[PDB]
Amino acid sequence: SSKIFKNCVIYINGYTKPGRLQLHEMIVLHGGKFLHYLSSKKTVTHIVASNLPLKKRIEFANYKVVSPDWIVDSVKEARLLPWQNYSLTS
Repeated sequence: SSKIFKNCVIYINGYTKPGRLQLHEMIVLHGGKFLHYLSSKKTVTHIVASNLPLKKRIEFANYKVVSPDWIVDSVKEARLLPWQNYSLTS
């Protein structure tokens, strides 16, 4: 229980470790929200993914795209870590 991820709406794209359900639980337990699908950029704040194929680099251009480590390490540190430190792209 915390509010680390308050004001975060996360969408997880593709395979991740930890897995989707485990990350969703961590997000909800620590104050955030998640989406099952991404119909628009209206509310999502961060995309979580292990890697980006070219087509995904295009689709998620101008999105904050970070590794699942961002969720894990933030929970472990009891503090929201800078998303840039976990960005998949420069």
